[PDB]
Amino acid sequence: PEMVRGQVFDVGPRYTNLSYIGEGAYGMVCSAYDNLNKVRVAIKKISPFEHQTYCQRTLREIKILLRFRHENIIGINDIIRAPTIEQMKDVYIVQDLMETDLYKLLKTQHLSNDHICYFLYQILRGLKYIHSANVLHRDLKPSNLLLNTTCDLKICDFGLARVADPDHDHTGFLTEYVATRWYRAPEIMLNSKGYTKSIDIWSVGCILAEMLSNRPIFPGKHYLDQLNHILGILGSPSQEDLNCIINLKARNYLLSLPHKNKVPWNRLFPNADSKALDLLDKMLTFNPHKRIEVEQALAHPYLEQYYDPSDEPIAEAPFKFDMELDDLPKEKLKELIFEETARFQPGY
Ligand SMILES: C[C@H]1CC[C@@H](F)C(=O)[C@@H](O)[C@@H](O)C/C=C/c2cc(O)cc(O)c2C(=O)O1
Repeated sequence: PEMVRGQVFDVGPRYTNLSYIGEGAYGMVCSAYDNLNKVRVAIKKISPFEHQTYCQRTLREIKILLRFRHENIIGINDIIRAPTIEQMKDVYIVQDLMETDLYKLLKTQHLSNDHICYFLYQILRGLKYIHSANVLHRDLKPSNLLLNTTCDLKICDFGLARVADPDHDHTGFLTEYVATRWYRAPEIMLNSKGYTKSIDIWSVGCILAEMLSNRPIFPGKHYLDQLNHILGILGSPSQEDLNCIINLKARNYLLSLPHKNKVPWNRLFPNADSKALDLLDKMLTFNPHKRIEVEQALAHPYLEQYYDPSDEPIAEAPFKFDMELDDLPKEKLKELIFEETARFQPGY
């Protein structure tokens, strides 16, 4: 097998001339030349089989992406693994080769307002499809947004996704970890399991703010610090919004804080389009029930140059229940991953 940085990366003979380009959750990402389709591609190595949770994250993403088909979601072109379960140690997922990700791009490039508008439109267009399938991405952040050389945007990594479950979303204070910290909605720390669509809208609002300034808007230094940063800009929640938090530990924490004023968006972003800041405000709304939904966001005046509901498709076959995976031992999960990837074997 071909090797990359002292690691097996066993994708040949179809895929050759490998280059390291980054990291996934359970292995490295490489570019490679596809000798059949005569184009370079991206390949993610996955090694999940020693751990139940890794197999869960792997199976969930494969099931989602094999059903999804959307221009702003990067799909699965091929899956490489051994012909038998005994011989299968790793799995490789082949996908379109993009130019960069938005995290890298924001490190060194200032975005024009036209780019911010186009990027945000494409994020929301893909999110509309995801949510229409009754699915939550639950880890939207710049490093999971890929861009090609003409600034087409695709959403990547569905390993943390779940089927939406708004009727079972309530939980206690300081118990939930959903998403990457800086993009985590305030209710995660207060009373939410992250089972409703508004969790994704908060993350998109954080990404919009980061596109406006090239810095994260809520850069918590650790778990507990995150809510300090959110409240420092949004200010103290209203009485109405506090009354929506029935959990006493969460509500009394907020009541124990000194008054904090709202920081006006146009003082934080003096160069920004005023329509962009209006939409930002609606996405970064404290109360998740008052927070703008994805189809409302697409119809906001900031996006008027792009908005076209007939060209913003929804899913043909939504997922009805979460795939029943927990307590399933890793052996049954390996068997399910094997079966789910069988369609790509030479043969079939
Ligand atoms: C194989 C998929 C994985 C998608 C992604 F969600 C991750 O795994 C994250 O860790 C990313 O931050 C890694 C970056 C990947 C990447 C970078 C490019 O410059 C061009 C590309 O085509 C890809 C790509 O396809 O990545």
